[PDB]
Amino acid sequence: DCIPKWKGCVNRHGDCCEGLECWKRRRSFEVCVPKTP
Amino acid sequence: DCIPKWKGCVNRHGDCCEGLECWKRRRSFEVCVPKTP
Amino acid sequence: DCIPKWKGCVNRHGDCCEGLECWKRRRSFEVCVPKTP
Amino acid sequence: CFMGSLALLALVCTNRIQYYFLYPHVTKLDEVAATRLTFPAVTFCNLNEFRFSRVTKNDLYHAGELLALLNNRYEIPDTQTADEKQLEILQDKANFRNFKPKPFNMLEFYDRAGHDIREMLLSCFFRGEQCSPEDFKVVFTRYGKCYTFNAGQDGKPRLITMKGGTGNGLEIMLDIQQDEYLPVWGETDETSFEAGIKVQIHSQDEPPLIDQLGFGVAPGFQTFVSCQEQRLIYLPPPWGDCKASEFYDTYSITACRIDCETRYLVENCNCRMVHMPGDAPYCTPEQYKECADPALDFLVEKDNEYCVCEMPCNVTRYGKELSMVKIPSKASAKYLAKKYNKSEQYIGENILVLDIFFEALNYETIEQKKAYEVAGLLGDIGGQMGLFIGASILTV
Amino acid sequence: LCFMGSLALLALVCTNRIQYYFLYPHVTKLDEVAATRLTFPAVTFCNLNEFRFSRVTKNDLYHAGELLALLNNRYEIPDTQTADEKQLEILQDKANFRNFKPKPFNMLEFYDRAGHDIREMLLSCFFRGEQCSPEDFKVVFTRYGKCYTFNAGQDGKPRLITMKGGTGNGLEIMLDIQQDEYLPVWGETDETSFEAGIKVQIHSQDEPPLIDQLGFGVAPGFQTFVSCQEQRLIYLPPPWGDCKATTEFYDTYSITACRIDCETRYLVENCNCRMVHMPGDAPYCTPEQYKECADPALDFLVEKDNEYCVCEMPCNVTRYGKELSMVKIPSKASAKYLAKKYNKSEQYIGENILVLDIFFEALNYETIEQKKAYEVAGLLGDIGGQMGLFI
Amino acid sequence: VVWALCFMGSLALLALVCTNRIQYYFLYPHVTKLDEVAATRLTFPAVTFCNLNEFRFSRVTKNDLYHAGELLALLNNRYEIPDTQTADEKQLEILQDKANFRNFKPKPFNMLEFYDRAGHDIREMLLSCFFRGEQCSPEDFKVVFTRYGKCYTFNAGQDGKPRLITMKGGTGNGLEIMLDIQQDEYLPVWGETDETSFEAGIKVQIHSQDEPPLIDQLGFGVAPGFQTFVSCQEQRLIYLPPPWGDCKGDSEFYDTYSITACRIDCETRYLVENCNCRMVHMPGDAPYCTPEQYKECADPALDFLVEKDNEYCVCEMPCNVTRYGKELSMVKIPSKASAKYLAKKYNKSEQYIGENILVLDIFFEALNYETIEQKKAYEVAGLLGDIGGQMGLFIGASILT
Ligand SMILES: *[C@@H]1O[C@H](CO)[C@@H](O)[C@H](O)[C@H]1NC(C)=O
Ligand SMILES: *[C@@H]1O[C@H](CO)[C@@H](O)[C@H](O)[C@H]1NC(C)=O
Ligand SMILES: *[C@@H]1O[C@H](CO)[C@@H](O)[C@H](O)[C@H]1NC(C)=O
Ligand SMILES: *[C@@H]1O[C@H](CO)[C@@H](O)[C@H](O)[C@H]1NC(C)=O
Ligand SMILES: *[C@@H]1O[C@H](CO)[C@@H](O)[C@H](O)[C@H]1NC(C)=O
Ligand SMILES: *[C@@H]1O[C@H](CO)[C@@H](O)[C@H](O)[C@H]1NC(C)=O
Ligand SMILES: [Cl-]
Ligand SMILES: [K+]
Ligand SMILES: [K+]
Repeated sequence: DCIPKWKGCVNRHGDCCEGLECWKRRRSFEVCVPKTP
Repeated sequence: DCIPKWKGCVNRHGDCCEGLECWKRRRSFEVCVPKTP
Repeated sequence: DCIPKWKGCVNRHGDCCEGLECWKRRRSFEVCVPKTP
Repeated sequence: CFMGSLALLALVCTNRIQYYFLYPHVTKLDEVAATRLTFPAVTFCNLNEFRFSRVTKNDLYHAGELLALLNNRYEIPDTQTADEKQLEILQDKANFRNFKPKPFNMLEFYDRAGHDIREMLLSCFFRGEQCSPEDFKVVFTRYGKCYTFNAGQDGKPRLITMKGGTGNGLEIMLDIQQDEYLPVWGETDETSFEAGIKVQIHSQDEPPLIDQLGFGVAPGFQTFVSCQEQRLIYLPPPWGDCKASEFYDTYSITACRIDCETRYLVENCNCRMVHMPGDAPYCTPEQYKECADPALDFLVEKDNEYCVCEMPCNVTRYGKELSMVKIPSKASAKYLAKKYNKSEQYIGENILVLDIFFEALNYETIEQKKAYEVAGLLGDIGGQMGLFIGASILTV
Repeated sequence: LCFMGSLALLALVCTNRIQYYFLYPHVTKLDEVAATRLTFPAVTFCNLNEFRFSRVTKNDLYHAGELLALLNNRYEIPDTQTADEKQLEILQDKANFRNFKPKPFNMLEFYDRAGHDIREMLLSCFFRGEQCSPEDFKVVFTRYGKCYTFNAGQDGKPRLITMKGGTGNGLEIMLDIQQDEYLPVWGETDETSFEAGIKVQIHSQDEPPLIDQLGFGVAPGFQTFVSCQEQRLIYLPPPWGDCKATTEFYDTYSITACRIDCETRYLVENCNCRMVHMPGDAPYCTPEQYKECADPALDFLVEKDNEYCVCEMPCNVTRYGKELSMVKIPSKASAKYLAKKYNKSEQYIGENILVLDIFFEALNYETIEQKKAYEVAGLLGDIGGQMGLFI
Repeated sequence: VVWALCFMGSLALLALVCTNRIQYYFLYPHVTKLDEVAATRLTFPAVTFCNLNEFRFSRVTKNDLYHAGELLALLNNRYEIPDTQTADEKQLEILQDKANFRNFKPKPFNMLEFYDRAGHDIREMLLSCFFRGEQCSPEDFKVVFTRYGKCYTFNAGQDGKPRLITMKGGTGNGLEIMLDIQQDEYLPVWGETDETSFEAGIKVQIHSQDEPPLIDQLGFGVAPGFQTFVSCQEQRLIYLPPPWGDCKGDSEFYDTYSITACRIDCETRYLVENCNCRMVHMPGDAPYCTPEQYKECADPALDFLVEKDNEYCVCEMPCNVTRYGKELSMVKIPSKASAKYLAKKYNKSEQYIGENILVLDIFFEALNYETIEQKKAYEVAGLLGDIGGQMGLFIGASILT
């Protein structure tokens, strides 16, 4: 279930793997992405 | 009759009080305004 | 027949006089023009 | 020989001393690229002042004449030039039979009847970070109710950018809402022939004079704005003419003007306009027409005696470079129409996209430095003297 | 030996600072300030369309019909015509030369009369709250035809100034380009245009307008804002630099003046005539001369020839940093109002009405000047003293 | 016993008034000389331009729609035409017959090939071109791949051709293009991806020959229905390397060092070590990303790196920068009159001409060449001048003792 790096987290903003965030892209769909400070 | 400072001098370009001019505004109607050199 | 300086060389790109070229103008028709290096 | 040398020294030094006295100034230049860049404040305003659907009967009663929607006798002008559909809606609103005027406040009118950032903002990003209407600080100006991105006043830290390009800058998609534009039946300071928005890029600590120093952005185009931050530093007298207030925290030519405009408009009308600082009673719609607007217009466009603003010792200028592309494309039109429940024609007349960013070279500084300071004065001369002395000694 | 030894060492260094002198070095001082008073520049603008369709008479169509691509080489309406059947009739009755006697024709007169009238285009004008009239615009002829110059500052009128920044203290024009008066485009010539709108150039009073080469554009249906910044550059004449001072056609030396000069002489010694927009006192080229000599010779000189004209660098240059921006006009609301105010259709207003705001910003005056790096005084400072010491 | 104090009094003033100028030397100060002149000859810059639309609708084949259909938002995750489609019933039919994969065998597919073939053709877009009265052809444009897809570069100057020059200011001595953006060839936009665009027109970038185009980040825009004028001014900046400055080529992917080159470099390495592939527009020699790789790795990883990551790539300042001050302006096209003429000349409708035709004039003004260069303020030469002048006194006193 856990969504990996660079993957689509649409309708699942909280299903990202450890160290990831559901990032809304400026030109496309949401993507699980390495969390940054 | 004499039109005071900052007032509408429409159709009355010569009815301004002493020291005033009928000034046509860039965006609105004419206004009696302190004459300047 | 030989087309002189500054003249229309339309449909005749090779009928220019000695030392001339059929030059296509940016805004108008072709013109026989002094050849340049 | 010793005598000659002495003369030479003399020749050298008096002049040197004088040079030191003229208060000369070298202007050092430096155009580099900063690793970090403090992104500027972006204030933007809609050309239309009041939403047609928010103007109530009471509002039309108090400020109807000001908006040229009513004549001097609380009636709908015969010179009206609107369709028969807005005429009916506007006539039922201008019906004051058995109507009791409730209290009215301009600042409230602008705030409520103004354009809502929450309806205009269809999209917003700043470095991939999505932003909301809550990132825009409401600021009042001559155009009415405007907004400021990265205002940085209020307890929030001012945003920064460390890379060039659109990807690391502001990107807005607005809906100017022409369907909400007030009918223009006359020419006033509150009416506009144009549609779109007015924008100004300025330092956080510089109030926006958006009506005078702003640039324009039109609907139906995506506008790109390549910027370059330029910081200028001047020297105070004896070296220069600059200097390092009451209404504002930092000194600005704009701040100085806003100041003068306020005092002037106050001592002429006994009131201030909605967008002005200080603590004076806000001008009424009537006061606007007969005192406020006239007095202000004159002060700005005609008067050059009242306000005397000195040159700031610190100026932040942003070199802007605009460009645009059509929107929407013949293809993406029917898509945008469905996404926002608007007609295809509407999208073309109302939708707007603005990209504000920096280029590679982003930070230039033009600073006035003290050309000849005490140090070098006592040094070069001093050194020369020493040399002279040594020479003498040798001669001896 | 040790005294005559450092002597031959300070005799090679004594002639060292002088080497830097015969170098004629130059420091370039910069200064970007805000002037209390600012001499507002000249604003020359031209309509992209050259001749009004309603002003072209039968005689005009006869003399310059071929030049405007409205007629073929045989005084007939080209079969390649691409106009509606309403202008075709009006144009055919005008191209009817049966029992017609050609009256004299003059290009300069044609441009002047058939050109666009500032009195019809100018719907509004202000400069610092001061309303201005067509009489403030000085007629100037250029490649585009009959143009105009605000604040020309010639004829003895004093050049206007501005002391504050912002639109409120600058020029604001509202034009009507009159597309309904645009000549039908049936061919591609130097007198035809695919574009609609105007061409503008902001230049110093004493710098002739080369508006076709160095101008910017303004389109209809938009209010254009132009934030300007005056930049004055000063160069040094040789031995220090490559520039020169004042120049015979023009009063002050300008790269443009130099080019206008060359273009004129060249076009004259090639066609025995000058184009309407050129200085000097040569016979004005006829419509026929334009097509077969004037235009070609000029186009070639400008776009192809790089040997004839050799313009030196001016010692004094005034540059205006321009920054453009625009907003749509009219708004869906103010459309029906502007339509009634000018007795035009709503669609017309959108295709023809135009607003231009030219002004300065806060920082308005920048100077880049070449100063003599090492003057005589400095030279004196070192060499003599050294010599004395040597002695 | 006084001579010893005339020697100590001589040595003293030597170092005393000498150490004051050596500290200013080890400061490594730098003067920034300015010079805004007009060059007799001017090396006209490279002009890279790209169409906002990536793939021609008429060039997308059944096989292409199969491999990259999902990427273009023309298909869902199940090889079907999305129900959220928002196109007319005329393109729907043509697109459905193309999305019919019943009894279809997928042929091999390559992205680089797709961009190259399905991209926009300079030979169809270029309706006109001149550079100083010299007429130019599509063969003057060098094909360059970038994020927008298949772009082009006028006066590219690499490859064996000499870089063009200009010796006069004005439109007459600059580039003038008339393009046909071909909106009728624009891909239907049914979703929001990195390969879809709401806007129509082109994106342009004016850059030095030896500076790779980062056109998606640093480019400007040109819209259809307008003739755009661009008055340029070449600005050359020179910086000093350290001990004087912070500036400084690895020659890994590119010949000359550029902030852009540095970024293109980082983007490539990053995207490679994250997806095991590179995007069509990237240097190096890695396997080109597949349409699937784009959606699930390539695009995301790149977008993040550029818009969100500020740790990975650390580009130093170049010692040589060429900047072009641009000044834009436009006029409508066509005029109500020349419309019906342009319509016939290109066999298009009058409405089409207004939505698709474009004219771009790139040139220089009178003042065209400005230089901002960092010079070594205090060199060794001048240093030994004043410090050396104090030696003549220490040597004359060293003899008397
Ligand atoms: C210039 O002003 C800015 C505020 O915008 C300030 O941060 C900076 O310290 C000032 N510089 C100087 C030299 O005062
Ligand atoms: C779409 O727009 C129509 C008419 O403008 C409106 O009546 C309707 O409520 C809208 N639909 C939705 C789902 O908001
Ligand atoms: C530069 O030229 C202007 C005329 O435009 C003149 O007023 C000024 O005196 C000149 N400056 C110098 C240093 O010659
Ligand atoms: C208004 O325009 C019409 C048609 O263009 C014209 O016939 C009429 O004379 C105009 N009316 C006025 C009052 O000028
Ligand atoms: C700056 O770079 C250019 C290449 O674009 C080169 O021709 C020139 O020699 C360089 N200048 C210096 C001082 O290195
Ligand atoms: C002109 O366009 C039509 C329809 O677009 C096309 O069928 C025809 O082949 C074209 N004519 C020529 C001569 O190319
Ligand atoms: Cl990057
Ligand atoms: K990129
Ligand atoms: K500069």
